[PDB]
Amino acid sequence: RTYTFDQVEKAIEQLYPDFTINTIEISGEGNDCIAYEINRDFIFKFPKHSRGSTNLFNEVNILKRIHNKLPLPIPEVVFTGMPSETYQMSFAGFTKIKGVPLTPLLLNNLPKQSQNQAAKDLARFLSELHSINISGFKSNLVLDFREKINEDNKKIKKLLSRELKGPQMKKVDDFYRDILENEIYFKYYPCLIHNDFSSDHILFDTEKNTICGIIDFGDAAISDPDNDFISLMEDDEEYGMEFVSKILNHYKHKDIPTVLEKYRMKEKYWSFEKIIYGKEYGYMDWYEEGLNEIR
Repeated sequence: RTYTFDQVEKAIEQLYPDFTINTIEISGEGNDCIAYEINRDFIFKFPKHSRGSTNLFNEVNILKRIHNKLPLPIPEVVFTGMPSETYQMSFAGFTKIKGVPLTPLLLNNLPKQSQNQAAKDLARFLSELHSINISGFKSNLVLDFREKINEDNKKIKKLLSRELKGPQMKKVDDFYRDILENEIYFKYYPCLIHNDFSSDHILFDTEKNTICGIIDFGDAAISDPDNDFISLMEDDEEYGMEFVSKILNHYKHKDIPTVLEKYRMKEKYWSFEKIIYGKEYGYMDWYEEGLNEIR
């Protein structure tokens, strides 16, 4: 809705004048981009704001670098936009991967053997992704988790200055101090990770009952490989502990209690993310719910 169909076709036509568009529909809308399915062959993503453009730029760079390196299909970059005064990447066009998200509901209705195969495939995908040589990547890809925590810490202090009573704010102070005193969160061997690895981005072929793709690499970065497991593990929104445990074991993870400890911290931490990105991403539905559960 940030764009009309006419605007979308016009933008594409400027850079690809010999590309005939026969059909165009809206396939999805996230926080960052609107997705258009073109000719039932391509997914074109258009940024809704500067930040979404940065995300799209990153996805293009990452997908090109890991093309043909992974055991599951991933999108291939076919079309790229240009810088505008607004954005660094006005659009990008990827090959469409057919399939539906492996929702927790879909997963749990599968025969047990198909669930086991899904766990094995996800584990193999992650093992291979996390083993990709990262020497050629630029430094800005490496996440500085401690700096991210330090920065969030200030923003939470200001935002909640007049929202939290004394004892409430003290427990917030305790939480951040405890996190920053615990090296388990920062002392890890970084690798390339998906960084948004969850059911909505795992595509499934209900005819063969197997995973047929991984999509949406806009958050990909060099970071803690355990993050790709904790993003799967929420018992409400995502897969269960039992299913993720199958993945961890097929992956041959040697320190599952560390993963769980990171999981528990991240789950507490999500409330603060909603405060900070409720007021930064101007989304007011986020701010309140985070603030509520801090209370």
